[PDB]
Amino acid sequence: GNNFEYTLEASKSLRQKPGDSTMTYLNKGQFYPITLKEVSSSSKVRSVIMVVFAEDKSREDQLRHWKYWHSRQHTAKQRCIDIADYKESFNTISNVEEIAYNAISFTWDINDEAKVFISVNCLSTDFSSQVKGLPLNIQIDTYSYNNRSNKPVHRAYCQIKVFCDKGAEQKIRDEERKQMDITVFKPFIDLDTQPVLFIPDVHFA
Repeated sequence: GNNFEYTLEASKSLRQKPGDSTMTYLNKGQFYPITLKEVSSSSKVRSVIMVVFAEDKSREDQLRHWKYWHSRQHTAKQRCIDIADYKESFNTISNVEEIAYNAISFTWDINDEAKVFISVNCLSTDFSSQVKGLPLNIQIDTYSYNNRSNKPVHRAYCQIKVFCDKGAEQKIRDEERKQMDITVFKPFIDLDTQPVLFIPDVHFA
């Protein structure tokens, strides 16, 4: 069927007032457990895990920003999103492909629960010198095997804020002084909007 659910297992901020949106806090470069599942009342598929700008701009602008981040990295080989090599994960997915520095593709069977371990390696402030920074999401697009449509058949996202040096846990401790285990991905039905993939190129330098 088309009944998918994804989770991210990390610390989630608390809602101060009605209308406040909820953020999931991550440490930079640290692997978090993500689950993907097809829970229908009744077969292989392909999912793409992305880190994308939440703000939703022109493509030129999103490219501009990835370029700033990539230039500030200490290694040209440093990616925006990574996936771990756990046999736990190996046993549930296959055909892993790093299609871009901010995207990772893989296939899985819907009769299983796919288990991956994912890290995000960019701070929200890495896109400008000296501010609140840029909102980030983890997005997941899921395609059928056939892909006759060529579009996702299902899409969802999770708002995140990324920290350095175990700063994630410190921030929720802070929000407790002033005063659950799992974040579920928010689905959406715009299947046309393709997200920008950052593929660093070194031609013509």
